[PDB]
Amino acid sequence: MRVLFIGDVFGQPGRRVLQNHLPTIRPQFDFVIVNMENSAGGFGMHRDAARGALEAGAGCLTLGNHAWHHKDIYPMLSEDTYPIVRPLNYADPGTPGVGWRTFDVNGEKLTVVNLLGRVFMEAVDNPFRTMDALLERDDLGTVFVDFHAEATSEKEAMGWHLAGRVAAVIGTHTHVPTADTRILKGGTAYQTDAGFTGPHDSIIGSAIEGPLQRFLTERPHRYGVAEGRAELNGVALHFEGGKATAAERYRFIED
Amino acid sequence: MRVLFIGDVFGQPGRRVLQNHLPTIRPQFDFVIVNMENSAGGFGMHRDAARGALEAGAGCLTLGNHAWHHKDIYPMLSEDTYPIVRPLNYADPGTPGVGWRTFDVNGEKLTVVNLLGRVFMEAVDNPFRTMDALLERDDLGTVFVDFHAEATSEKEAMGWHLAGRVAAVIGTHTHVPTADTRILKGGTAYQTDAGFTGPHDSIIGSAIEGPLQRFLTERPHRYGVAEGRAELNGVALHFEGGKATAAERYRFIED
Repeated sequence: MRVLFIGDVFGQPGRRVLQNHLPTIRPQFDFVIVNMENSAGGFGMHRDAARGALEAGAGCLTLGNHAWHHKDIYPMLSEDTYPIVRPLNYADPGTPGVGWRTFDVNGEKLTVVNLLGRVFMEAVDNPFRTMDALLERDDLGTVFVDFHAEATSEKEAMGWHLAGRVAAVIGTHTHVPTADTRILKGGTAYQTDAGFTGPHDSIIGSAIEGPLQRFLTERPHRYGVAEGRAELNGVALHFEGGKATAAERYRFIED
Repeated sequence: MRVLFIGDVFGQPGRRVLQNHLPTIRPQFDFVIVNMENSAGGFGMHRDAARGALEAGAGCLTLGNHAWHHKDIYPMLSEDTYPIVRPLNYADPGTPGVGWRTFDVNGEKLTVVNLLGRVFMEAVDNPFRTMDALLERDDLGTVFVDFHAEATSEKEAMGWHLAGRVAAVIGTHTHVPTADTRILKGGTAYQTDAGFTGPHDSIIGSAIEGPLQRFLTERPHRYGVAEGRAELNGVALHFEGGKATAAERYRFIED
């Protein structure tokens, strides 16, 4: 019924706000989905990351681009206990973990699936056709899709391609929340990017000095996660009978 | 002191909302900057498009990526009468038009500059250093930068790179407005993407079927400008002493 989707947790600052704030608004929701693809120092997710998240009220953990950058993801996916969803369109049959999980919110079924875009990114399986295939299952219920992609064109198409057959399509990866939050004809909440959960004053999550120096000198520079004030971006959703009846952004910036 | 920036005008739907709606809000501003890179059927700017926009109340026409897709842009730039500003970082010394224009607003000078990003785009001159060079002049007054780019990393960086020495840095080209509207320390308004002015129900401005079929079949499809309701996005700003003291998004969706 009432679910909150939280964007890309980026390193400690991201983990910090997430673990301090989420619990302050967790009661107002029935389920909470969190994208943790940058949890571990900006790349991948580590064991502490996942623990901290779940302890905070996170019901589902989605990944994406950097799903495999930290060595902890394999044992976690292997010992299948944490509610983790990684990109579904990874075609290799032997890919660890699963591309979708269905949960029991309140006697109702909620399926959270994770998808990867391809434009301006590495090539994986066709996300559009992958979805047509997952949608031919029966046990799904209210379906939530986290489309991790760069290109706005590719994100908007997934929204129209899925409108009417999914409850929501929220994009992630670019780190800046978009103001196009809407409900597409058919009852499908849509927003090109939820925005991320990390350092408020930064360059896509990195310390400002590094990237600025790369852009200027065109030579490599070492860079780490930005320090200081952190922000948390997400989307508050309201579903009924497998569709979205209300969708609005949620944003908190720590003092 | 009061200026409005309107995002990428896209085709007839875009020109329709621009021309019908601008004149009713125009009174609230001293100057209005409009990006017309997609005026001509989604690609470039033709003479009518430019005439309509100016008649509507626009004082400056910025372009970008597709600044040259319509032949009309060469004679228009050659006769140097319409207030047009094309990307500054085109290194060829013979490239038509200019990379900036300073206008007399209310006893003060307002300089509008158009810049092109390079990530996930065609290589042109370095925008960061191209700005360092422009910024060495002393007759610019209040400077406004329209950074036409794809990558959120390159946009956030240009914002940190110009904070404190430009009144505003508003990005364009991605068509979806961002919700990060902020005034960076040093008095610099910033927004990763103004959003565009064109068809509300589409894929980046194109009709939904064409691009969708491309995405699904991976085979080329003929696609054109979408029809139906048009949306108009912009940023209303308040400049004072070369600095931004107020910035808020402007959005309108026709019924």
